[PDB]
Amino acid sequence: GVEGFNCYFPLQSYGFQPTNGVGYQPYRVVVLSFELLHAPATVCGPKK
Amino acid sequence: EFVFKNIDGYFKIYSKHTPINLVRDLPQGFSALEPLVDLPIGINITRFQ
Repeated sequence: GVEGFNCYFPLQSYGFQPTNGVGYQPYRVVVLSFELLHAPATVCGPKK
Repeated sequence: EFVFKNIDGYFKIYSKHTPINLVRDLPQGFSALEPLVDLPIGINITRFQ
């Protein structure tokens, strides 16, 4: 459990600051996983 | 009153509320039961309580 010559911590802490430039910013990612079972569809916009 | 039906992958549960006053048995009257909820759920319920 101690970092050595061939051992390092897998969980590098994120160094998010308000001013860090493009690329190092925190990026909120939402993955919506939709399933299409033979039951009717429930969540979407109304029909026009 | 409840009617538990399951036809064609659809669970139909009707509702009826009645003020009742009879002593022992089912009354001599008529009542339809109106749908409150329809549920398109395929379940093979085997026990209840």
